[PDB]
Amino acid sequence: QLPSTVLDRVFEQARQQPEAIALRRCDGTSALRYRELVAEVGGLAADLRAQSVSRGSRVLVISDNGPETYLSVLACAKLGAIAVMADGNLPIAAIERFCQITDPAAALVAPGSAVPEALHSIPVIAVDIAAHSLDAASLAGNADQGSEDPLAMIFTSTGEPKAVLLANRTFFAVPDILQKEGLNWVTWVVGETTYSPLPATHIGGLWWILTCLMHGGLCVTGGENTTSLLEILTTNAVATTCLVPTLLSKLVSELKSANATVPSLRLVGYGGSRAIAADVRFIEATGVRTAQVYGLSETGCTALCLPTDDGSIVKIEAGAVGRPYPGVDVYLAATDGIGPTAPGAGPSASFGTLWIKSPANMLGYWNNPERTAEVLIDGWVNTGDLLERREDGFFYIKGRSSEMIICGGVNIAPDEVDRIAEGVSGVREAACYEIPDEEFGALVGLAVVASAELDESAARALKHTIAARFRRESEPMARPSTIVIVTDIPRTQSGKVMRASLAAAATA
Amino acid sequence: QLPSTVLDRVFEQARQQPEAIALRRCDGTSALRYRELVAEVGGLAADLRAQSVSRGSRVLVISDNGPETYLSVLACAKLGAIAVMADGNLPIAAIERFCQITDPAAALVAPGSAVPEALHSIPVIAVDIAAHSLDAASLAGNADQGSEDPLAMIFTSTGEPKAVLLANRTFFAVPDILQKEGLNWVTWVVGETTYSPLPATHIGGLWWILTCLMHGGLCVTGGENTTSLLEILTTNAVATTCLVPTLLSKLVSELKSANATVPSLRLVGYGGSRAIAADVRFIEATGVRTAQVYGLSETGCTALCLPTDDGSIVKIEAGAVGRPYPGVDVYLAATDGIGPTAPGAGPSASFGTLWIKSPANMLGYWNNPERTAEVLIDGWVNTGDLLERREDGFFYIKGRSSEMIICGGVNIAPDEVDRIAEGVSGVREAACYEIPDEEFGALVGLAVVASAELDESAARALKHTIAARFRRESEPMARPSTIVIVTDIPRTQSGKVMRASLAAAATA
Ligand SMILES: CCCCCCCCCCCC(=O)OP(=O)(O)OC[C@H]1O[C@@H](n2cnc3c(N)ncnc32)[C@H](O)[C@@H]1O
Ligand SMILES: CCCCCCCCCCCC(=O)OP(=O)(O)OC[C@H]1O[C@@H](n2cnc3c(N)ncnc32)[C@H](O)[C@@H]1O
Ligand SMILES: [Mg+2]
Ligand SMILES: [Mg+2]
Repeated sequence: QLPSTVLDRVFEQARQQPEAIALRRCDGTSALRYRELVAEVGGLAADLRAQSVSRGSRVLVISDNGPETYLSVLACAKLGAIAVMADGNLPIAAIERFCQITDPAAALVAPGSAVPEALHSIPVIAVDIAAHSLDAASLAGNADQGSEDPLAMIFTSTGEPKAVLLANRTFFAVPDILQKEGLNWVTWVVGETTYSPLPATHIGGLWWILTCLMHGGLCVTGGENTTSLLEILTTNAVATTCLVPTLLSKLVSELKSANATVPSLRLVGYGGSRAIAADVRFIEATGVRTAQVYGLSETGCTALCLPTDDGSIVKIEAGAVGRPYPGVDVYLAATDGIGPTAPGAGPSASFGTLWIKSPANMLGYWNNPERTAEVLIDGWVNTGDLLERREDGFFYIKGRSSEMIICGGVNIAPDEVDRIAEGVSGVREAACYEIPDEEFGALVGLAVVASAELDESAARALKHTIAARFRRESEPMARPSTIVIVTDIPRTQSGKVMRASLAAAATA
Repeated sequence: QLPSTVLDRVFEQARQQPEAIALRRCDGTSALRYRELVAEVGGLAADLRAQSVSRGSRVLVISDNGPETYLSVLACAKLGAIAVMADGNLPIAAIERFCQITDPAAALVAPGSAVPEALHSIPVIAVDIAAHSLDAASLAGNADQGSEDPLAMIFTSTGEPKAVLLANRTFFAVPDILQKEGLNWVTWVVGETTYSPLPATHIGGLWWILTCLMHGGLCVTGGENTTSLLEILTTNAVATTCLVPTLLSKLVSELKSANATVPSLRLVGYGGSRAIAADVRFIEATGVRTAQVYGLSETGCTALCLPTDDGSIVKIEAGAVGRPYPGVDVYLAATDGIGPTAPGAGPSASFGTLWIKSPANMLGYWNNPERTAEVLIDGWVNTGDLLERREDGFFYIKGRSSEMIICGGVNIAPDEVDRIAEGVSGVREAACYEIPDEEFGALVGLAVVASAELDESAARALKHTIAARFRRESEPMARPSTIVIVTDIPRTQSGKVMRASLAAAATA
């Protein structure tokens, strides 16, 4: 039986490999060995204790996505305090808003990114690191916390922001399931190097690093010196990383612009928005295993998973988000206002709003019982997302299918649009895709591959030429609403254009 | 030739009918005759002058939607100052945000709805009224302003708010067109009573009252004592009013709940969201003329209009928003990034993003040249809305047509859904409607008329019964996503269900 708190599971790794490096930035500064982490947690928690910060107290962790932030989280955990995750880049008014919601007892400021008015009334502690033996006095003193005790808070927006309270179990519930069931969808390897572009104030970022820390991994976060992702993954020789479809799309573009490969890369976790099947297939060709994750902050990150397997690329293109881990219960509410907690009807539908009952679910929105009671009922979380459980057992976030692009009410054949587009001089290859529209059904989006290498002006010139061509040759509604110059066009082995991969990339 | 500023046009009415009442609340307090308005404008402008408020200066008008607010606007106009419209109900952080954007020289506070930090550094003037001859010293002293000089600012949001700078011409450009062209789409009658539920910080509210003030009308605003609209319109015997589809829908419900009528009501102006053809037809049966208006804050309120006429209800149901006033130029950009200001292509399409060139258009977003240059180019405003100019000359904000409700990819017949629903015991009448969805094409929305009069519990009980019925009798995707108990179901004279009126009301 593993320890029941995040901090204890981390310290257990610190006992096995105390000299192993735990946290460091991309360049290498703010580096912490596991023994240095334990020592610094104790010191910072001692500094917090001098500011009336006790068990249950809330601490505003002004994040920098670096080692100092996750140190600050674990320092709060030592007191049994709650680490309120606040983005350092955000304007003062946002952070001032955060303080009013959470009413923190103190603030932990990690460098780096003129302070809010609320911080003038509360204690503020600066947290930074510089460049022995495993101290047993810092290993002792862990507050008697449990899996149900709150650890951190993550903010989520439609307009107004809410504070998602997360217990310790959120960060190990699913990993323990994968271990117990002997599943390989997402795996950790002790000592291996990982990187997170996702901020610590992001549910995906905070969750990922903590899971890696509890598995004794080398976690590289914060201190980005380059906009290049290919560089960081190869410079630091990472094995695993957590991405959003936009960032994975960026990486693939870099892996194409240069005949490149990240050999050290073993596993890629991706999610947050519409998956791009083209980018996933490309990186699986490299030999890297991937796993799509579906979830919310309210569900403690991942709840459904889509790991690398036969036919995976096919269903990801069809809009599959995956299927739940064993122990995570799912329910499709066909009618609004009638969930699984409603008496009578009924069994889960094959289509409807997704309700999730997971051991990683939130405790509830902080200081907001009214809204919490609309989303969290009897352990079930209303995701508010429409899903479809198809006849294969997978859940799809979009529906099938548009064979023609029906704009307004007129059926528009993609082959015709492609033909007209390809009839233009400067174009080598062209493919259109469907852009959904509530008012007009669908829109015509057009991806274009230029024969030559165009600058900013030549590309714009080609764009206006293609549009003027459609104005004359085609008719409404068969006129492209958007025309974009793309490096390449993803196709199946049958030669069929993967238009969903184009659409997903168009939004991202 | 009429005066070129709003203030001068108002004062001209104050010369014709100085004893006529200009502004008052719903109950009757804060009442101002036109001569009392002129006197109070001068005094308040004198009070502003003592706080370094000169021509071009910006004044934060903390609105209350009452007479004191519009007094404050006209007082700013006297100095040639800009009245920054700020909602009093909004939280401190919002108003603090407003001050940072506009950098005001002073603030005019009208009672009623703990002040922002920014107001501690700027002068603050309280403005309230209580209970002779037309003073010629207050009639004189109007700063030499023109139609192009800025008068007020209106804030608009996706997430972040922008300050829309509006010149004087915004408030009389279109009215002057209607007068010159001899059109009757929207008319004013001197002395008549008008009411505005829309706030002064709303573009529709501020615009409406100012137009009525310049036409010498009795303007009732602010100081709402009841939630009943039927009462206010009948108590104060108004002739005209400005509404949003939600409020018009509310009024109709009240006009049904009691066998009632607003006889004094002559004209109803409505717009802002999807028009409900059922509610419009109902109030036109009363004998009241209506006019739909399409526009943005960036276009100085209304730009297109749909007045009461033969076949109007038919096209409003089809999603028509109207057609431009003579002088207002429209352009449908078929492809994103290619507007009317783009060289080459082309003539206006019959489908695309609407660009509007109007004499009522904004001057630009305050202190934001970058975003202004993306929306306001050579006098054209990018509405960002997809419109379709059908073969009748009207512009439609939605497309035709869903004959079947295609959820996922399955064609679903409304007659079948209606039948299953009506087969339930407690239901007298039932009709479904299409709810557009980007991911699944469409959803099934269901409107239900109960045979008896149900309380809150009996209605919920009926709802769950109907849903459980569809779970068993029907199949996905033909299961209703939403089930609502409605008072009645709008039909044509042919008996056909006006399902768009149901959908529009469902969103509102
Ligand atoms: C290895 C694991 C870490 C690597 C991945 C880290 C990213 C995963 C963290 C996700 C949680 C998060 O971002 O917070 P939020 O509450 O905003 O998300 C919820 C909203 O987002 C959308 N959505 C999430 N999943 C999605 C997915 N699969 N397909 C498509 N839409 C997805 C949904 O529409 C939902 O409304
Ligand atoms: C007698 C005249 C006064 C009585 C009416 C007063 C209300 C009219 C004032 C409207 C201006 C306003 O509300 O500001 P905003 O910039 O938010 O509006 C712009 C947005 O709103 C939507 N939209 C406006 N018009 C609409 C209409 N006709 N159909 C459907 N959608 C309409 C559009 O989608 C647009 O994106
Ligand atoms: Mg997300
Ligand atoms: Mg609006």
